[PDB]
Amino acid sequence: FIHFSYKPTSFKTVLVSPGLCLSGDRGIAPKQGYFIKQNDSWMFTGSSYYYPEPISDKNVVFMNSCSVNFTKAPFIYLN
Amino acid sequence: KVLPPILSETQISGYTTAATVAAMFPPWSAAAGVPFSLNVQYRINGLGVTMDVLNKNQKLIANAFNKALLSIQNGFTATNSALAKIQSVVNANAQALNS
Amino acid sequence: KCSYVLNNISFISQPFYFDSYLGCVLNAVNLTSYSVSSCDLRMGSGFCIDYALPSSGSASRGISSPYRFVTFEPFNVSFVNDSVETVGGLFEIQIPTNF
Amino acid sequence: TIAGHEEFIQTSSPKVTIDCSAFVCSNYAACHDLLSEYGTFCDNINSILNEVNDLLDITQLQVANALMQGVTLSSNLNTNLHSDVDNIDFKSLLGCLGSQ
Amino acid sequence: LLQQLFNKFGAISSSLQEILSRLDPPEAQVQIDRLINGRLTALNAYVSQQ
Ligand SMILES: *[C@@H]1O[C@H](CO)[C@@H](O)[C@H](O)[C@H]1NC(C)=O
Ligand SMILES: *[C@@H]1O[C@H](CO)[C@@H](O)[C@H](O)[C@H]1NC(C)=O
Ligand SMILES: *[C@@H]1O[C@H](CO)[C@@H](O)[C@H](O)[C@H]1NC(C)=O
Ligand SMILES: *[C@@H]1O[C@H](CO)[C@@H](O)[C@H](O)[C@H]1NC(C)=O
Ligand SMILES: *[C@@H]1O[C@H](CO)[C@@H](O)[C@H](O)[C@H]1NC(C)=O
Repeated sequence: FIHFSYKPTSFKTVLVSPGLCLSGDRGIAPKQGYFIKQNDSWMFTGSSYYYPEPISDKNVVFMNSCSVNFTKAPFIYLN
Repeated sequence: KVLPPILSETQISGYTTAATVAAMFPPWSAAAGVPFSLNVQYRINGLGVTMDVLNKNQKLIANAFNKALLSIQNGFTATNSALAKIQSVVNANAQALNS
Repeated sequence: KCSYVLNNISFISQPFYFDSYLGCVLNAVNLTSYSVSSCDLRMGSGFCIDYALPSSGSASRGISSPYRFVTFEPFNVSFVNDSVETVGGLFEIQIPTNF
Repeated sequence: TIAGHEEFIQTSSPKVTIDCSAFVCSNYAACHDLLSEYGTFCDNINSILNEVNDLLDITQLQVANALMQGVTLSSNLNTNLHSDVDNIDFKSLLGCLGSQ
Repeated sequence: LLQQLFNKFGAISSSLQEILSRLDPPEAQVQIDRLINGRLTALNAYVSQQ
């Protein structure tokens, strides 16, 4: 059997958030990725490649509540 | 005679210590890249439990985890199944060597 | 013990001898601070025997043995120099930029 | 609530080695002479036992490889300081780890 | 397995040619029987290992 694998070669050190607390005390969590901060704006990136992209309903899972250590971000009512 | 294994027992204990500590701390290799309690939340939510109840009762979930670990630890007393399975291996080897 | 070996078993000349966890080793140097990830002569309980050929550049005027008694350690963990607590609410993690 | 229960799985056994000649003919030269005409029974016993022990060693290395495949740790980790995350205590499950 | 045809197993010789060309029919049976027993034991052990 010949197995092919994805191998990373270069790395970067990023500060990430595992969830966000929105207005109405709602929550979002990233769907196989992390929330990063670029130019004082929250953003999404995948976990196996560094590529910032806008937060939309494809990247997140919505929650009618918010966890006790999600990061408070009232600026976001984005796409 | 009985030969020693090629890896010692402190080595295997270090391997399981590494595998346990890889789920708690912030590379999170053995916990799908998310923190531990978030992994427990998503895993319970995949059974049909809503996110509101899990966001409310996080302290009770952590207390039940601590209680289950303590009940595991205080329970290796003479009627366990795992201790019987461990001692059957040693008894069988000693019986074969004496026979 | 090496006293039992050099007294009640052998009486022939042996310059290299030392006691170890596995027993008495002859014709080998004690080098258990050194580690080996792939060995061909595995002795048990985490140790191994390596073979070091003395070549032309390192002319051993004072003699040694070409056999070294080293530590067998076949598996490791990758390490990062990141932090284990939150740096102001966020976690410090390493993400690939090329593959 | 949350329930917990444990389970043992056996992955190894003791590694028995046998000196065939000392077992059969203890210290006597006439017995060793009579056993020398049986040829290759003792060598066959030793070779089968070496095969069994090699299988034991291979499975031990496979278990250890499964445990350690793909885990990346922090170099600043210390099980004296770090034994707790999110009010869950893991001190009874961690051994010693860290550079001290 | 082929090396078991050259053990004596307690007989005077491992070759049946050298037994049958040297002994009486009543005294060749005692020598042939030991070779038969040793070779059947070797075949039994081989079949168990397979
Ligand atoms: C062998 O070397 C180690 C360290 O290199 C040392 O701790 C140990 O005592 C030595 N053994 C003997 C018998 O001197
Ligand atoms: C860890 O083990 C691997 C096994 O191949 C080896 O290549 C590597 O050099 C080791 N690293 C350290 C720091 O011991
Ligand atoms: C790497 O770790 C050392 C201490 O172990 C620290 O002094 C140093 O600043 C770290 N380097 C980086 C780039 O974080
Ligand atoms: C990735 O690596 C390849 C070859 O190593 C290089 O040609 C390419 O420019 C790299 N890309 C980035 C984004 O670093
Ligand atoms: C939230 O963060 C605080 C800050 O250290 C910590 O003490 C607490 O255990 C965390 N709780 C959860 C549920 O993550």
